[PDB]
Amino acid sequence: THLRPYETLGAHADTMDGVTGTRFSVWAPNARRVSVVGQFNYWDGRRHPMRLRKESGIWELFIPGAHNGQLYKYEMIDANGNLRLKSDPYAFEAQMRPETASLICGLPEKVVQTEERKKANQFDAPISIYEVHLGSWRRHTDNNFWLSYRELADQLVPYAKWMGFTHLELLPINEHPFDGSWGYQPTGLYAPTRRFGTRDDFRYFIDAAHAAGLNVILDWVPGHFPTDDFALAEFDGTNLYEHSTLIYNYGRREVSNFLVGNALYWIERFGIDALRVDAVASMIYRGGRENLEAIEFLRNTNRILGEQVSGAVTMAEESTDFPGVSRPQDMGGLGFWYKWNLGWMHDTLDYMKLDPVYRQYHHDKLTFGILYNYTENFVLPLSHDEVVHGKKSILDRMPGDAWQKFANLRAYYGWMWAFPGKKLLFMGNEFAQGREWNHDASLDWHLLEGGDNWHHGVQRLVRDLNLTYRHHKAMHELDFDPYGFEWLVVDDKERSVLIFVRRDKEGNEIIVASNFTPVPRHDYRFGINQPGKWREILNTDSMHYHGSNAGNGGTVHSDEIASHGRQHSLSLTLPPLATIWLVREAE
Repeated sequence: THLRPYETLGAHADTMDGVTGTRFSVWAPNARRVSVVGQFNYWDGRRHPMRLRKESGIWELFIPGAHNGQLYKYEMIDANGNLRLKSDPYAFEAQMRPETASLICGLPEKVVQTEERKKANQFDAPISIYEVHLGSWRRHTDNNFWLSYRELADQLVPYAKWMGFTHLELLPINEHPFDGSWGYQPTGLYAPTRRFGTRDDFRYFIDAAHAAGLNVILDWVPGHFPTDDFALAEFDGTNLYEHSTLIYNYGRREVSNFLVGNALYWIERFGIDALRVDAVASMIYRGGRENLEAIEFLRNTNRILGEQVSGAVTMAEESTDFPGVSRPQDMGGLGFWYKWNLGWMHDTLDYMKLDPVYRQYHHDKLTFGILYNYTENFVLPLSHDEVVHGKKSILDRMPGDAWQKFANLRAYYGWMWAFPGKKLLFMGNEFAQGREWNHDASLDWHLLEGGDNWHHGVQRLVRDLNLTYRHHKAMHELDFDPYGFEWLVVDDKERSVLIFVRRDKEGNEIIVASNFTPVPRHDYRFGINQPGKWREILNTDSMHYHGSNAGNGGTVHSDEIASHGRQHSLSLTLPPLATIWLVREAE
């Protein structure tokens, strides 16, 4: 039960032979006197003293007439004689602002993983993630109030579903004190933020997401140690959870049990399908420089969180290029199923910013990603971190006038959805919000008001990308197998045209062609592998999406004309600032 401390620690309802109440448990080994304060005790630690246990440093005391709903805390004297109040680190629901108090309640029943939810996480499944920050996706009209978990369930889920995303990724719902930290500075690792309702309201939200066919990825912050409200620092009087700014002591058994246990809690008690660790670099460093303790924690978490609940997966964002981040432990280390391709994002965004005319000298920004795509199982991401603090919105990075800005954006999205790697896109990007993300406001849905505009067209493209991406195995079955990708034209630098093929296990391929200048290319010939009839299945230049509606009109047959070292080629019209996808038509 070291794996599941939360199943015995904290506050749970019991029965001392006909007598019911809730049993408390806290791990403050040193301490020096610890009592249960709360509504039940009229808040008097001088009435319910807990009985220690040196064998496990765990204190405990059963209290009859101590039912759920009752608020409470802990009263103790530091191992150094200091009187203090502590919020149960294993609080499953907490009262943040109001003086900070834990809430008695059970453990959410228990969610069994379905065969379908597991399969959605697999390396050969189409995985398109909609990243959201629950306190700023949408706000109530006049009030400017937060939607609840129930409302979000009624609105965010169906929306994510309709838009074609396979996963919903929530920035930290950990109970945290400041909106502005986005949830990466917690105070309650086991309690869903109260800003949107109850822990049961939240459970409902995940349930709703699954009933809609969506897997939920929860941002997990085992790398951010509580730095607020003296939440975890110098517990029991001494550096209980952290080392002697502040950082966890992953070496300390119980501390690791707390974290590993918390990752098991979310998945089993709430049904979460995946956990994502951020800033793994800051965990593995700051081995000469390597915090070999944390590096060992992650490996174990993934090993355990791989034996205990197979089906769930883990992903991580690692700034440096730590080797094998998403590779087997019995080799590289860490062992995350997936890793965020920050490098790809930096290269492709650096390229889209370029003046179309200068893109011939940085062609390598789009072709490089391929050389190291087989080193990690990547997730191409366009997240919240890239549209804040002056980085701008993705749309604003695009060059040129209106039409050109959107066309660049759409062409980019077209490239992203076809490039090797799963996909992740933060809320607001789908409808090309112009302003940077503001966690303190709604998402500017106003741009999508009255009259079809460019924003509607971009939103229309994202959905089409998602639905086309899924459906065709070629675009998502072999992301991690070199057989799934091959260049048709990797060197047309002077015209900024790049063509490549995607291939599934069956050997069926889909042609991907991108033109990165506003110059339309007609009769553009290139070698192909499977001659016959080819038809566009996606064209970001479509009048739909507000493009100039240029392209190839329903079915172009290849010719036996050598090109690009190949026998047989196509010769197509490559729309300006746009990418198209073609599929072969059986005869």
